[PDB]
This record gives sequence, C-alpha cells and structure tokens, in this order.
Amino acid sequence: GSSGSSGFVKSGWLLRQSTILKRWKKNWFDLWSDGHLIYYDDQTRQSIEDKVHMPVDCINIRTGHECRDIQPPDGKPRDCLLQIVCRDGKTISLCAESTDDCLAWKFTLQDSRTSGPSSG
Repeated sequence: GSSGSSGFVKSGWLLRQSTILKRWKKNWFDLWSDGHLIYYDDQTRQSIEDKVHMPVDCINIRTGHECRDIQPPDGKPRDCLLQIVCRDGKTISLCAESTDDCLAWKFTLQDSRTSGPSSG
C-alpha cells in the first residue's frame, strides 16, 4: 500500500496572470518533494487548476524586471514578481505578497532544480 499522504515543500498563496482573465488572481500553489508543482483554485483544493514540473517543465526562472514585459498588480512592487519559463515557451506570471515571499519561492525552485539522478 502507498504512503497515503504527501508533504509539500512549501505551500502558500500566490497570484497568477491567466490568459483568459488577463489579470492577477490569487491562487494556491504547492511544491512537491519530487519537484512537481501543483496549484489549486482555493484552500479547498478541490478545483485542481493545473500541474507543472520545475526541473522538467521549467528551464529558467526570472524575477522582477527580468521577467517578461509584464506588470505587477495594484499596491504591489515588481521584485515580488515570479515568472517560470517553460521548455516549449509557455510562460507563467506569478506574484508574491511581498519580496520576502517571492525570495523564498525563487530560492525554493532554484533548489528543486537539483532533482533527478539518485542521491542516496
């Protein structure tokens, strides 16, 4: 039998610029131990927004002005911005509550990038 429950590296709330809403919407992100990243619609975790990998789907990580030619939401800086450059090209624009939150995530990702070859 499988474990049953899985613990996420870091779980928190983050905004995401949708292609249909063309705006920043508060979402729920959650990174897995295997690197895999999955976000939901709300704390309910019932409407699985989507699922994407980091060291597999994401190739580069930009933050702030470095990110695409996007723009931060109202009453929010730019350094708190977090983007994820996918392989093909897909680009996801995210935003943290404050630089602190952003930094944490960014670093967390840059770390999950070292996931693949057996470690032991």
